[PDB]
Amino acid sequence: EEKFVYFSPFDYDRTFALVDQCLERAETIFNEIGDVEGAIRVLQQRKEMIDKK
Amino acid sequence: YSEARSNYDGTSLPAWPAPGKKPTYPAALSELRLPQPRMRKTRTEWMYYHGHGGCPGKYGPSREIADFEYADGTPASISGRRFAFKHHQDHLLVQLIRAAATVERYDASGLLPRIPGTAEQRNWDPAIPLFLDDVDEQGRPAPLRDPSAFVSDTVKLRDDKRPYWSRRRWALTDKFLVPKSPK
Amino acid sequence: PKKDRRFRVQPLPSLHANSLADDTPLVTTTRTLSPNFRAFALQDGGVFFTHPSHEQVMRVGQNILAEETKATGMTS
Amino acid sequence: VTRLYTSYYTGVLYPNQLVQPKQRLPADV
Amino acid sequence: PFKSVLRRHKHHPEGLPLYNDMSKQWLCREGERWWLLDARGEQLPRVAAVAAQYITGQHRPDFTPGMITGDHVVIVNIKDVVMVGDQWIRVPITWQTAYPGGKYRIRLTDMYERDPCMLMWWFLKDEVNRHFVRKLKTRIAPLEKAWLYEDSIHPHADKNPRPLCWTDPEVKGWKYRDP
Amino acid sequence: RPYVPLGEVAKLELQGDYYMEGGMFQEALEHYGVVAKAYNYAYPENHAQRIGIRIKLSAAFRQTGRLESSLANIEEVLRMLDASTRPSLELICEAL
Amino acid sequence: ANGLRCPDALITRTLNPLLNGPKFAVIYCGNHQYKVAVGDVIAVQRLRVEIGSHIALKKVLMVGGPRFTAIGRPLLEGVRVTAQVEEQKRMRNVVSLFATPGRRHVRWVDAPHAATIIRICEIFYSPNVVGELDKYKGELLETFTPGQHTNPVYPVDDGYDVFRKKDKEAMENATTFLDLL
Amino acid sequence: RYRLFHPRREAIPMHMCPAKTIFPLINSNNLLVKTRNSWEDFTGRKEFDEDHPLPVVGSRLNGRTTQHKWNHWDQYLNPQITQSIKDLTPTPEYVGMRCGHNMIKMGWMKIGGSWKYSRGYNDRRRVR
Amino acid sequence: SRNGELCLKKVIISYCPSNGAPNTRQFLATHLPHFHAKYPSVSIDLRPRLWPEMAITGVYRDGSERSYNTKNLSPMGIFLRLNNLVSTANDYDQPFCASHLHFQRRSVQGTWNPWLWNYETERRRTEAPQWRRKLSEKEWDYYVGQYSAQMKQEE
Amino acid sequence: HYRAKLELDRIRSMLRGRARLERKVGLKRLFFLMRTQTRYRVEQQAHWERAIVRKNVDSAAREHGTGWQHLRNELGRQNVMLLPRSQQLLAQYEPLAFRAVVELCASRIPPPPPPVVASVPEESYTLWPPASLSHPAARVELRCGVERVLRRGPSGLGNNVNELIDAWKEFDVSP
Amino acid sequence: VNTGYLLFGRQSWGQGFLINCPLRKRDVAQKLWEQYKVRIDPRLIEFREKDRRTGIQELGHNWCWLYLPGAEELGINREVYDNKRVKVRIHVRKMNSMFALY
Amino acid sequence: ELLHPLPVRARKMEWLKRDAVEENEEILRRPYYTIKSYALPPAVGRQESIHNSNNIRGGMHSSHSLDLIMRQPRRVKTPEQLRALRDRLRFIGVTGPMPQATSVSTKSYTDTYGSRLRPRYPESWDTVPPHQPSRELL
Amino acid sequence: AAAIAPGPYRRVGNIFIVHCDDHPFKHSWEVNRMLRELRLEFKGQTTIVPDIPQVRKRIWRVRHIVKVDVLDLDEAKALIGVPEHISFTDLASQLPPSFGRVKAVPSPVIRSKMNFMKLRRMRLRDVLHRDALELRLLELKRSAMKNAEQ
Ligand SMILES: [Mg+2]
Repeated sequence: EEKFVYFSPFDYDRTFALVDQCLERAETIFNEIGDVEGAIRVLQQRKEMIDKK
Repeated sequence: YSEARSNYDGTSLPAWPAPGKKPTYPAALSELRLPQPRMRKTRTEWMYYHGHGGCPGKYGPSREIADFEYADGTPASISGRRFAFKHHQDHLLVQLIRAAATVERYDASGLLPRIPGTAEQRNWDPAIPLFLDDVDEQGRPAPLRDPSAFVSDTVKLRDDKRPYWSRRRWALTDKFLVPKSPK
Repeated sequence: PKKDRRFRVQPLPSLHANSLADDTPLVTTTRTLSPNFRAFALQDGGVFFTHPSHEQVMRVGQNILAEETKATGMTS
Repeated sequence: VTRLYTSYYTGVLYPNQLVQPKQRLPADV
Repeated sequence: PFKSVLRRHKHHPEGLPLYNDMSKQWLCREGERWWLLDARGEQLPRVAAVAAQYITGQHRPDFTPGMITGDHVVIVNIKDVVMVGDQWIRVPITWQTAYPGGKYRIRLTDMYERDPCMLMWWFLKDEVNRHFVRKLKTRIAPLEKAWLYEDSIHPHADKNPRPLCWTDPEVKGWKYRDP
Repeated sequence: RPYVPLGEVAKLELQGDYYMEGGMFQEALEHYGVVAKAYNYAYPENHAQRIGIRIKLSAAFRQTGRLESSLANIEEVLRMLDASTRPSLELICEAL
Repeated sequence: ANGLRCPDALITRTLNPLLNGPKFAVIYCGNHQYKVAVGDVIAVQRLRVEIGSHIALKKVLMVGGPRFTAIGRPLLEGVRVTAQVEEQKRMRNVVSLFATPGRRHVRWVDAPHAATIIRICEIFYSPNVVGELDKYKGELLETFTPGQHTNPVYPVDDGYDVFRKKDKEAMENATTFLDLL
Repeated sequence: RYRLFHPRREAIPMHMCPAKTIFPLINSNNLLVKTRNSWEDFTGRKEFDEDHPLPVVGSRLNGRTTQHKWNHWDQYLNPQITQSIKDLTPTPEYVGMRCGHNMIKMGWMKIGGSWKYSRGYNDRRRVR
Repeated sequence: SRNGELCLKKVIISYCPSNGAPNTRQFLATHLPHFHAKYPSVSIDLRPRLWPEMAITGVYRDGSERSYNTKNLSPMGIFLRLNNLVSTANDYDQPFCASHLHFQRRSVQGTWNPWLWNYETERRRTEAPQWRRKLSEKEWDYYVGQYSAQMKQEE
Repeated sequence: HYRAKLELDRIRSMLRGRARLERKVGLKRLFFLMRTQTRYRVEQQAHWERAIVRKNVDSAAREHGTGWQHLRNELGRQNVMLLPRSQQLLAQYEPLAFRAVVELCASRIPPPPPPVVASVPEESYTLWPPASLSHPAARVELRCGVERVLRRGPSGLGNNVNELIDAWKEFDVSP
Repeated sequence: VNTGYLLFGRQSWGQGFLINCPLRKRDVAQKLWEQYKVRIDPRLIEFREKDRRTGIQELGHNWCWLYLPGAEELGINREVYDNKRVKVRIHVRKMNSMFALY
Repeated sequence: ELLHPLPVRARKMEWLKRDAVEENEEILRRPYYTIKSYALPPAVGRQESIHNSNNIRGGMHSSHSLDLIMRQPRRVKTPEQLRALRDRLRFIGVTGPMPQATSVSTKSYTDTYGSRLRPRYPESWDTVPPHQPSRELL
Repeated sequence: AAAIAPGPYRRVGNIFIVHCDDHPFKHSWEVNRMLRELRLEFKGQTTIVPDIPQVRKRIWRVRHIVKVDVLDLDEAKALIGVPEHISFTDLASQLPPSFGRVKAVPSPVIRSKMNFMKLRRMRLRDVLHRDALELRLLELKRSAMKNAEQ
């Protein structure tokens, strides 16, 4: 397990976690109001964030 | 400024009595079931008493309290050892809670026996009673209508000697015996 | 294995078993300057001792010396 | 042998334990 | 080398120094005080112990092993010193001369015949050597701070020896255990 | 800086968000109240831990039904992030 | 220093001048206890502190002046010991050398001992005293008077013991002054 | 005395840590559990303030570290930095030359080590 | 850092701008401005040269030089040896021992001298029933009572 | 085999003639010396030095008519926790304080009570709610916390507890 | 009880052949129950004169006496060696810390 | 070989080992459980009577405050009060649903701030939070 | 009142605090196996174990090493501030399994792969998070393109 050591990004930078659930909340609100383009924009930004990490 | 705590809350007993009354003192006797040795408490026992381990450097106030503040009151930081110590200190609690949980679901499931000790302890020790139900323990029932009377424990401290100060009792007390070392 | 050469503490008078009873400390110090050390009780549970200073104690020593040597005079 | 960690055990020194600085907003902005 | 090969010797006419009069780095006489030990009735070995510790400098709180600072003990009345039971008659003093015939086994009584003072000197030697053997200057230097006078007449009135008030805590008589 | 026993109030603060995380908000609110008075006194203008704890305090007000109080507090947090030299990139994110 | 405090006034005015002048403290730091003066410099085991910082020390075992001594049972409250971090450095190498006679393996282990070197600035003390404390009989003495000895002390000569060793007669009859007056 | 009589209740004093440590609010009614549940999961020291930064002083996991040689991932991303032949290191599974002795029945021994157990090794080396 | 003043004055950093061994150039790039902004008082002099000395060097305010070998050492390590340069006044190396914990010895009350506790003698808690004393009448009666008692039982 | 020739080659100056002149002889001397002192330091001097410390504290007690044998016990009893090294420092550099310790021991002054088991408040057992409020146990423990905040030194927070609890109402905008 | 011979083993330090934890009447009666399944009141046991003062305490062959109280009701005579007594035979063997107790 | 006798205090300590062992086995012969009522104090009947007569006369022991907790009446005196307290108790970190039919718009910490985000704790010596929340999910 | 207490009656067990006073390398491997089951390694270690019969079967065999103390569960509830209406079963149900040295696994290799799997579940947690996001984004784009074309 010394070769497989993994550290989750939701720990070592809290900024990423913050912006992540930030966008999750945003996306939920977009689902409730009925904005499709907005929701797609938000999930795209979130995906790009996570694989940037 | 400075910190003195014996407790997590910081509380204590009322360390000083009312003026003009008698103080309560700790028992100085080492805590032992047998009354006869009567032995004063060791320094180590006094440290066990006062809420340390045996040593000044464990479990007391001398660990839990930060070595230093800053001037403005900004406290210290968490050492690897501090965090490890907190883990140990919670390891004791987890241990205790799990043990208690096991006891509780054991007497929920009803596996706690009404007979004290295991079978190995039962056939080692003639203290634990025989738990026989419908018979008397010793043969058949005793009639309903003092061992020491015939048992002699009298320790003879000084061995009685042979009367050389009397001529007749010297030869009348003669022991006819030949010393033999084992071959 | 070698003989132990570390320094040994002197033997100390044996207790009469009175010490075993609680409220009786087994340190017996009742000495000349004893009454001057005044004990006060802090709120902490710690104590507070009031004592004469260094030069006061030594001045007392000097007075006792002079007072023992007033008779026969002072030797070198 | 296997450790039970029954007694007190100090942690290991390991690179995840580095003191990681906080990101700062730039000066001009 | 540091310590020289040409060394002060007993046959060498320069003679052997007295550490009381010597001035050396590890010898401090400034803060010493004089004691008076009356040996009437007290056991020889015990007196030897107490004297050894005043002499050595161990009775001080600031005592340091390499720094020899003693108090002068005037041990008075060696003649009245009490050795318990048969011991005067039974306790050996053994030394080995290097030559054919290496045994002198000599009773306390004989040493007491020759000099009473030598008995106290002997047990002082023992109680000092119990903590210091491996260096000669640490063995020999303390012993000269004993003044052994076998009765109540001593030259030392001028030092005003303070009576050393001591009671032996040990209840039982001394016991000779030497392998 | 003026002496405040920050160790004690910090302990108080983490007890605070244990209360908040534990699903009881009113009590986290009073806790943060105490500690925020402490930081308000101990630190200079627009310091990081000051605005930090009133971020937490806005969060506490918001959960208990004092919404407008939360709004006011968080806007004050914003205008304090405004006047800071170089604020933490984490704090501005958490704030907004 | 904020002065000593007690519900009794006489004891406060008595012990107020008692606390003035240089104070030494006994400090527990990293399992090492230190005698601490105002201008003293200590080397404590490594503290994680920026250089030139300003520090208060929490664990304080004992505090005393030329006049008073406050003995902490295990610790004291109210003590302000303010020091200043001066250096952080590794001190003179202790070289340990491990070699087994049977094996050809030699291990050279250097131990520079890391340390934080501390200069001290203030020692202030402000106790809260409850009352006068009788030490021969255990009690809190209710009324306090300075002039009378709390526990008076008596000489040992009965005449009963012939073999009691006589220390000089001026040592045995010596009465000691009243300090608090 | 080394035989001590006292309840072993004090070998583990609980005075210092109540359940308020592991259960943050237990005097209330919710049983939240905050346990720091290993010695491994320590994230690190971090500052209480901006005002009092944590000092920079190194350990042997810090102070003794060599310069970075380009591995195979860094030369895959950015071929710009493959500048010379030393960057051309082979498959990482290659450790180096055989640096020691495979001594039968005792481990891999060291060159310039204890040869006491080499009898079998020496005899095997020269060759129902 | 004594009385609000850093004891370090110069840091000598020599390096080769074109040749090889990038670590020092890394250090100049990413870790140096973080050091200079934190400790502004320390004059850092850079020495570009063809065959560079690969050691870092501090110069202190008593005229003391202190140096650390940086050859193929990571810039993290170099940064750390630098911060090790600042944190020392370079005055001494005392061992860490019990006698070296306190740099100078001081007594607030005073030092023990043989004569301060010398003139004290042992004392008694409660005052003595002196052997030679004039017996009161109750005392006469009690003691004569005792003597007559033991004489009576003996006879 | 590593014998550490290249470090110890620099030390020879501390050896006398035959060893400082010829290399191998000197290296054997230094290897021997350092291994010896290492061994000794780890297992023995620890005992020698604490023996010295015990001796000093004991004699310092002897001046006061008692000894180490009682003093140890009653520094244990009254929960003072002075290490013997510190007792030596007090005996040598502050005789009056050491004396004060000795007469704290010899007095009958009750030693401090054993540390208290942390106890449940009564208000934990009050059901909440009974039938925008705080659990009473929570506000009581809040009280207990604020008091210990006000307990450490003087501060600009004041000494009055109540309004310091109620301090959350000053950050509250009244609707 | 007399036919049976109760094996006993313990730890011995020092020079002559002594047990550093001497026997008493509560653990003689214990061995009886442990290997002979004989249940008696331990106060019926009496030691030898030499062993009353120190306990049993010596290595090797020791004997002790058990008082069997009631029989003249049963007319027990000449079919036993004596009507009130059994020689309880103990053998104490020294064993190391591995195999011994106490 | 072993030549000189064992000193007296050594075998004294060995005797102390013996009755330490015995002290253990007495504990082992105590029952597995104890039948207690609801309203009485937890220490009513107790095995320590002779232990209290022998060691406990006037001296204050280390277990004092705890014993003071024992020698007062139980604070939950009836089963109805027990279940009336116990039903009120809530479990925060529990797995699965939690009843909310009462008021919907009171949000817990999790459905506000998510499962991956803990609040920033002030981190210092005497306040030490759990580090690395992602570890504990086994 | 010279009468039996009115019941409902509760049954409260015990808890053994076990302390190791002797070196285990002095003793046989069976005694050592028993000490291992009591979770004691060295001299000076202290452990808390249940009062169930098996444990007594273990403590009986090592009693010349171990010294024991007993706490019934009311006393254990007292030793730690624990409200009495709260049992230990719920308290055990709250605390995480992920606690250090969680299981007794039979050999060190298995231990190693237990920790390894602990890390693997972390990686799969984050990967499944991201992949779930990709899934939902894919569905939003699908519904968007379908609603846009139609
Ligand atoms: Mg050591």
